[PDB]
Parts: sequence; structure tokens; C-alpha cells
Amino acid sequence: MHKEVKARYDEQMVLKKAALLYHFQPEQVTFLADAENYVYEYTDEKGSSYILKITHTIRRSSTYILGEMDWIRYLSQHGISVAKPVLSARGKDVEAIPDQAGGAFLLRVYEKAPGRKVTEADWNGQLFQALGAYTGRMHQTTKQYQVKDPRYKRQEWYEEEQLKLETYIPSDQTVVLQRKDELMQKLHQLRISKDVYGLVHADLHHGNFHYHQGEIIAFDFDDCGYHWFINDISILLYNVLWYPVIPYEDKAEFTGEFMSHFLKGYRQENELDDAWLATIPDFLMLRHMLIYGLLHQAFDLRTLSADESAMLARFRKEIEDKTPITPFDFHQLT
Ligand SMILES: Nc1ncnc2c1ncn2[C@@H]1O[C@H](COP(=O)(O)OP(=O)(O)NP(=O)(O)O)[C@@H](O)[C@H]1O
Ligand SMILES: CC(C)C[C@H](NC(=O)[C@@H](O)[C@@H](O)[C@@H](N)CC(N)=O)[C@@H]1Cc2cccc(O)c2C(=O)O1
Ligand SMILES: [Ca+2]
Ligand SMILES: [Ca+2]
Repeated sequence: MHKEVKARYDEQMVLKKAALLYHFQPEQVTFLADAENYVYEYTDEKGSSYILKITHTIRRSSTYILGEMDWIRYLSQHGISVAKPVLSARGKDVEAIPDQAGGAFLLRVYEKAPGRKVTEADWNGQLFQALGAYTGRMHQTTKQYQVKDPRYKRQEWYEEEQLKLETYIPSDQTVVLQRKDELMQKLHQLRISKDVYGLVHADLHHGNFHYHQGEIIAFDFDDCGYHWFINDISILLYNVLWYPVIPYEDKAEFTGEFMSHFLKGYRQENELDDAWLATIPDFLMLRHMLIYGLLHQAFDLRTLSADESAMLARFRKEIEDKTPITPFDFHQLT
């Protein structure tokens, strides 16, 4: 996490309190991750599995998180399989533990999604179609969602802190910053309506869902916010192109294969006008820019490996040159 949060975190005290709030024994806790949030797995008395995610008010308010929890509950009540929030013993979706410094650690729990992450055996057109139908149902459902408290309102796409590349990258990279500013201006020219824009997951990839008996169960809604539906799609495409489970021989051909199957599924559940498909390259480029910033947080600029330096140089050059993320001509899908 943030170093201040790490400095304030008394892990034993927090897990002791969490054990009381969520009715589990300390001995049944497994540490999973600490890079972004603190994430743990546990089992309760009856043997069911749960995921405990801990953040802090320095990163996000309780009410912002409650907006995610409210939306996930709405999706679940409309027949979408998601890792559902679990109320604490006090009937709360988010539990705050004061840190004695004016802030609070924010605890929340979800059901552990059944199954596990996709494997080589799963990486095929059937998966891609299932992802399309899952995403399509999410988009069709979200159209009717209304925020119940103004404090719970999730961000608009352009409010994303990680798009503020000037915060993350060297200030002499004026061309990269020009490219980002210009692309943002172009995306702001797109029309917004209920049928094309809404609250979406915004971090879809195969690290953020399980596959169980041929069905998708998503989790990690922590970046959910208001986007064009085609950006939710584009983010998933970016991610399958970046870390494919099986290497592809030809990036353009794979893009076409993924998209053909995905869209076949998507059409089962939602109606998206073909004109949006042409915007995918622009949204892929925006994601590429966001990742470039992230790599600067990820890497120590003062002790870079040769591979890290090469990756940063590649992203920079691609952004400056406007090299498309994929060579695929999206007009082929029409
Ligand atoms: N509801 C869930 N069901 C099953 N496994 C989960 C669930 N939530 C999280 N996990 C697992 O725990 C890991 C970390 O959780 P995640 O919510 O992705 O953490 P994060 O702190 O947001 N880090 P990041 O992966 O950078 O988004 C995931 O990659 C899964 O392996
Ligand atoms: C450390 C980070 C660069 C890792 C990256 N994650 C992302 O690119 C996104 O989660 C972020 O870009 C996103 N959280 C940014 C945001 N603020 O919405 C990667 C993306 C990814 C793609 C395909 C499969 C995966 O398992 C993953 C994965 O787990 O994470
Ligand atoms: Ca994740
Ligand atoms: Ca996350």
C-alpha cells in the first residue's frame, strides 16, 4: 500500500477485530496480497470460504466503497453471478476500525467465488463467448441502476487518478503528455446516453474472475465507475492481448478471433451499435497510457533491470508514434 497506511497497520490487532466482526478464527486466515489492498482468505465455522479486503481512508472513503458494494448487490439481484458482499455481524457492508490518527482501516468481505482462474485448457472461443455474454448482461442490467446516496457515486472515467500521467512520469516527456491530452480531448467528443455509457466493472481480465462449470464469476470491482460500454470491452481486450494464457502467433488474427467470439456472446445479452467498434483502438491507446504511468510506480527508476528499462522505452515510443495496440482493422467486424 501507501507507506503511511503501512506504517499505521497493526495486522494482528486488525485481524483480531475482523475475526470478531465476521465470526472466524485467526488460525483459518491465509494472506493473499498486499500490493494494493491487504487481501486475506478465511473460512468460517461451517467451512465456507470468504475474502477479506482491507483498505484505508487515505486511499478511499467508506462511502465510495459502499457504492461498489451497492452496485454488486444490484447486479446479483438481477441474475448476474458475482462474488457477493457479506454483511458483518453488525449488518454493515464496510467496517471501519479507527487508526487513532483521524483515519480508519476499512474492512469488507465477499464470498469466495467458486472454481478458479482460467487455465490453458480453458483458453478458447467458448471462454471468449462466455465473457461476451457476461459483459453484455452487466451492461444491459446497469442501464437501470440508480445511485441511492450521493456519497456512494462512483467516478466518471476521466476522474481516474491514474490518467493524470503528469503525476507519475518524467516532466520532460512532453510528447507523451501531449498525446494523452489530445486523446482525452478526442474521447470527450463522444456522445453519452443510457444505451452507450454507464457504471461498469472497468478492470475485466482473467485475474479478476473465476471460471466454474463454464460460467464466469467476477470479483475485484474496486475500479468500477462510469464509462462507455465499449471501454469496458476495450479494457478486457487490452488485457487478453497483454497476458494471453496461450501465446498467439499473430496478434491481428487473435484480435479477430477473440472479438468474433466475444461479440457473438455480447449480442445474446445487449445491443451495441457497430459504430462503437471503430473506437476500440482509441480506448486501447488510453489504457496503454494508463499502464505506462503504472509502470513508473511499479518500477524503481533508480535500479531498473534491462527488461524494465526496455519495457518503459517501448511504451514511450509506441505512445509517441501512435503505434496501434493491435494491427487489427476493426472495420472487419462490420
Ligand atoms: N471474491 C473473490 N473470490 C475468489 N478469489 C478472490 C476474490 N477476491 C479476490 N480474490 C483473490 O485474491 C486476489 C487479490 O484480490 P484483488 O481484489 O484482485 O486484490 P487487489 O488488492 O485489488 N490487487 P489487484 O489485483 O492489483 O487489483 C485475486 O487475484 C484472487 O486470486
Ligand atoms: C500491477 C498492474 C499493472 C497489473 C495489471 N493490472 C492492471 O493493468 C489493472 O488492474 C489496472 O490498470 C487498473 N487497476 C487501473 C485502474 N485504476 O483502473 C494486470 C492486468 C492483467 C491482465 C491480464 C491478466 C491479469 O491477471 C492481469 C492482472 O492481474 O493485472
Ligand atoms: Ca485484481
Ligand atoms: Ca483491484
